[PDB]
This record gives sequence, C-alpha cells and structure tokens, in this order.
Amino acid sequence: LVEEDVLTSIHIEEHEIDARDTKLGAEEITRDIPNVSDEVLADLDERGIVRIGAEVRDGDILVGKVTPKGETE
Amino acid sequence: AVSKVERLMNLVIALLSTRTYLPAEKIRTTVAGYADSPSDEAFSRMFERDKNELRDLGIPLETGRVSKWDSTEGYRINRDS
DNA sequence: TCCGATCGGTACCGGACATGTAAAGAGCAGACCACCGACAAGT
DNA sequence: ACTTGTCGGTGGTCTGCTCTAACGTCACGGCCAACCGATCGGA
Repeated sequence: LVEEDVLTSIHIEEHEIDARDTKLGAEEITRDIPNVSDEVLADLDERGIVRIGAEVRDGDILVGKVTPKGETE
Repeated sequence: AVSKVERLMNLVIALLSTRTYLPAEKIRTTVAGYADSPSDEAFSRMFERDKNELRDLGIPLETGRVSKWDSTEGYRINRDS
C-alpha cells in the first residue's frame, strides 16, 4: 500500500499574511529581514515571496514582512 | 551650555535620520540644547527662530501630521531633495 | 395542614472564533500650534 | 557683529457650551415552552 501509493491523499494548506495600515507607521512587505543569515533568503524572489514549486520545510520563510517598531528604549 | 552651531547640527541630524515626523515636544525632550529653556514659550520662540534660519539656508523642511490617526504636526527633512 | 413560588444542580479531552443604526444646524468662546514684527543684554 | 529671553498678533484646527417659539402629552414585547428535589411564605 505504501509502495504503490494505494492509500495516498493530497492535502493543500493555505497561509495568508496581511500588511495593514498602522497608527505608528506603514507596513511594507519586502525581503529586508534585518537579522538573518544569507542562506535563508535563497528561495525568495525579488519581491520577497517564495517561488512557485520551491519546497519549504518547517521554519522556512514564506513571506517576508517588516513592520515599524517605533521609538523604544 | 551648548553652542548654537552644535544645537543646529544636532537638530538637522535628528531631522535627517528620523523617517517619521517629530512634534515639538519630542524635539524639546530629545535633542540637546532645548532642555535649558526656562519656559515653554521661550523654547517655542527659539525653535521658530532656528527653523526659520535653517529654512533660509535652503534646507527643504516638510511639515505634516505625525500619523494619519493623530492631529499633531511634525517635522521631517526629505533625503531625496 | 396544604400548596403555588423560588432556588440549587445536571461528566470529561479534542475544536471554534469578531453586529448590522443614526430625524439636525448655528453662534460664540477656549486651548494650542505654525507663521511672524520689536528690544535690550550677554556672547 | 550674533544671538536670545521677553512681548504681542494672525489664522487655522480641535473641543465644548447655549440656543432654536404654530401644535404636539402615560412604550411594546414577551420569553416561557426541561426535570427533580428542598425550603420559605400564605390560605
């Protein structure tokens, strides 16, 4: 059953993220990501989203959104 | 005791390096040289004089609201211009 | 002695989700800020 | 020579208070719609 894919099903999951308008600033979706390494952003395109057909594991970045933090001590 | 040139340099650096509009109170509290004003009116007059002097030199200061959800006006210097 | 009211209670783990109307308008005043004029004393 | 604390003015915006004079005069809306047991207050 495992070898010949007799009892095999396909499950599709949907992930969504929104960059709304905040009081303290404006939210922009881009591949800035100030604190990461260099290998994490290998699969992201120019606009900061993953490419179609690129396998994603647990913990991988799908959409890179950076939001303003404000004045903090 | 801060010289006027140092005060103006601090003010212009703070305006240039800040990406959001800053109200008068934040500039008074943060930027050095504005903490020695005996009264609020004296600080306002000094700030108006300094802003007029900076505007006379051709620096394109922009005035607008701090946020779309707030009414107080702020100051910002466009880096492109 | 009988009986119409009132208050107390009724298993567990897993999960799921966010409101729907306004019968108005005008005159006067107060607080605060971006733009400004003078004027003498300290720098 | 340059600069600043002190003084006074305009106009805009946000916020609050007071006023308006034909005649007008005591609300629907109703869930509840279980089931058993114990207790206090009227008849």
